[PDB]
Amino acid sequence: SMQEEDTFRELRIFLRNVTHRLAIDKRFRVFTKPVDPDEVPDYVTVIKQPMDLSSVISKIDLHKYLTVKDYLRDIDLICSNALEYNPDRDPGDRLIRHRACALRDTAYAIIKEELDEDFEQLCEEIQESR
Ligand SMILES: CC(=O)c1nc(NC(=O)[C@@H](C)N)sc1-c1cccc(N)c1
Repeated sequence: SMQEEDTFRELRIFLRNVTHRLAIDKRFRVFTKPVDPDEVPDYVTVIKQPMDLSSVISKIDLHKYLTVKDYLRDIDLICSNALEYNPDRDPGDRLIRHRACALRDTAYAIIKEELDEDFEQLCEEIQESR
């Protein structure tokens, strides 16, 4: 219905705003664009499902997220990919892992503070009805 399309449009506006706030944070610059195989050849051999904040924005605009949980699964994938690709004790690895955990914690904290729980529940119930 039109009432349901209005709900999903509000969800997309909310998700674009969260993603923008993550993408302008200097700590998260390494997560803003797809990893370039020219700059990192070994990446596609370790990471089977790449994800980044620019790809998240594209998926919002393709109506791929109908619930906040679907969105957080891709935020969680950005983080888990970084942890898997950077497992070593070296300072370069530890720095990326710290930033990845901060990206995940920041996204969850914004949603916990700013998303109405009844709004997320409505999105879930519309989705389960389709
Ligand atoms: C996001 C990620 O997993 C990632 N990990 C790196 N690890 C390392 O450089 C070594 C030291 N552990 S670099 C890097 C990355 C990816 C895209 C762009 C830029 N600037 C960095």
